[PDB]
Amino acid sequence: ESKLDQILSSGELKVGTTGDWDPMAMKDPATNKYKGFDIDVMQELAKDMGVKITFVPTEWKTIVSGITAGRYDISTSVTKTPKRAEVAGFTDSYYKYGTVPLVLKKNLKKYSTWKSLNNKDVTIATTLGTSQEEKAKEFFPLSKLQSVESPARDFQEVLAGRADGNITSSTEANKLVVKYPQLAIVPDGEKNPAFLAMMVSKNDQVWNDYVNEWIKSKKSSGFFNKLLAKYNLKSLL
Repeated sequence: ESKLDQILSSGELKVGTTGDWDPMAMKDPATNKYKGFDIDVMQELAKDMGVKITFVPTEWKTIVSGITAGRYDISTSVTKTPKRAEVAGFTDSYYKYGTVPLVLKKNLKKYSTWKSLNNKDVTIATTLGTSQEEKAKEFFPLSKLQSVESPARDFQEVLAGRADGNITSSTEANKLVVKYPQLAIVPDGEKNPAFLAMMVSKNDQVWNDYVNEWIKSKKSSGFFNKLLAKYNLKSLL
């Protein structure tokens, strides 16, 4: 009666997801169906296990507690953090991201490094009161901050010329440079590397191990490379 055996014996995998993250897990507002990277991962897992999926909705503020309370067997992707790992189990990670700077292309050679952006002659846009803004103060302590109030977005300041650069996740940046092809990522590496993984209960260790082995097998078979590419996701190495 391991959680693994429970899933297998009942024919049912319960998956917690927020359904609000393009392209990882999106609930289509019309069809009610889920789609996205994580959904594909889960549908592959369930297929391989011979079980059906029950999607359990959750929100960002509650997705951790839903694991800990046993509302679902596994979550879709979330950032692995130490404080979460105190209360929830994580699978192996299959996507790595970090924080990167965006500038206008016209300014890419001028602002080719993190150091170039930490200067009293540089303006960094941020969103007031966010953790991202605290990070900007850490990375660019000499720079002027153009701190805009939500829901104004940092990157719009850069597009407008009211700031020289902003910072965001590589994930979001990779979307942004497609949507706004006047933007570029500063090619000087990523800060604060972080990992996406699935949560499982800390009490469901065999299930954790099962999923870890499955992920390793899917890495080797090229399944995750396929999916990454399908969603234009560029995992850091």
